Amino acid sequence: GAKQLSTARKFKMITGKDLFQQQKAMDTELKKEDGEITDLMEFVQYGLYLALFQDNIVKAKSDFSDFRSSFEFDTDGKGLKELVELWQKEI
Amino acid sequence: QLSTARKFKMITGKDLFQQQKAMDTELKKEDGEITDLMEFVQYGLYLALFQDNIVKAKSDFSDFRSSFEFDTDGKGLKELVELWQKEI
Amino acid sequence: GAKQLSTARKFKMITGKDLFQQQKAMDTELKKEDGEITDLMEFVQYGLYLALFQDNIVKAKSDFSDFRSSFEFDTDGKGLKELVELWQKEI
Repeated sequence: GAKQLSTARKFKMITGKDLFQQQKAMDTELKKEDGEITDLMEFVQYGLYLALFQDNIVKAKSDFSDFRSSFEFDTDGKGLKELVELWQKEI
Repeated sequence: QLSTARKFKMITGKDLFQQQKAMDTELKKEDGEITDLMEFVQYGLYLALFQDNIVKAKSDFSDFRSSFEFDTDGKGLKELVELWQKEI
Repeated sequence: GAKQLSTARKFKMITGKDLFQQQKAMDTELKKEDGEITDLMEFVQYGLYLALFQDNIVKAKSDFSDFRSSFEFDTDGKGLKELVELWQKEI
């Protein structure tokens, strides 16, 4: 009954990009020339973290956008592996 | 703050994650340029983890790129790579 | 500086059993006979959960104690896999 937003939906709301397209991206960023996997990985890492753990999307958007200029972030000690595997319980 | 892999790109102008895929595909090799690759990572990673002044890191790394001489306070690649991996 | 009890220490204070010897137990119980792998896995699961998340040893001890008579427990959605990984990040 928990009628709610999916964690993919929040990710898009927050970051403006589709979560399901991202791992495909991270893959094709890894086979590359002058790729930027670093920025893609941290993008997905922080967006996901926010989609999973920040209930306030309004703030989460603003906070993400900050990181887009500063490139600084924190995810409570949660890496991608860990965050992604959390998100996968919904799939 | 800035992730250590951000610092690595800032210091070395190359993407840390790419650079180990590079190391694998040089291990199989023809004229394995694996030594330059290993030490490029080893030193950049070391600076990225332990030198908080980027202005100095860049130029220390830069010097290394012309001289191939470097130091990482006895810390080999493997140690450094393992430290970095904690944040992953 | 973070002068604290390790989670393996907490695990012993809580369950009376040595965390390290426990996964060796889980291997060898797995091969079996009348292998009591289920109770072993839940012992570690809940024990590790309490070690990583309950600060109050007195209350963890007794929460676990009740688990030993009822086998009822909760680790907040966290399976063993997930719980052991968390702990492995402190080795």
